[PDB]
Amino acid sequence: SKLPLLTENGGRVNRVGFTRIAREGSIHKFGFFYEFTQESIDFDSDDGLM
Amino acid sequence: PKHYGKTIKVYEYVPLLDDRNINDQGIDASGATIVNGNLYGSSKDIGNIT
Repeated sequence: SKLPLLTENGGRVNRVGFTRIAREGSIHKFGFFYEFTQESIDFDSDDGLM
Repeated sequence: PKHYGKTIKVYEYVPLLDDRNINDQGIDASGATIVNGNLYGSSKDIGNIT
């Protein structure tokens, strides 16, 4: 039913068009930390805990 | 020194024949077992020493 067919004298019969689309992405930030004291390092039995 | 905690401990070897020397290894001159291992137990009585 939807085939493009011409005739003997054909003009302005079969017009077509085009389309484009877009994609996107984003970035985020992460992080974490820990704390300690001087006594914890100095008086601990295990050196090199750091 | 570092990495040893917060406590210091020391031995003491005073009791060579003092009263504080309490033990069960004693054997008298006859050969029998006796209660006190120390010979005199810091007693100045001549009878006890003899």
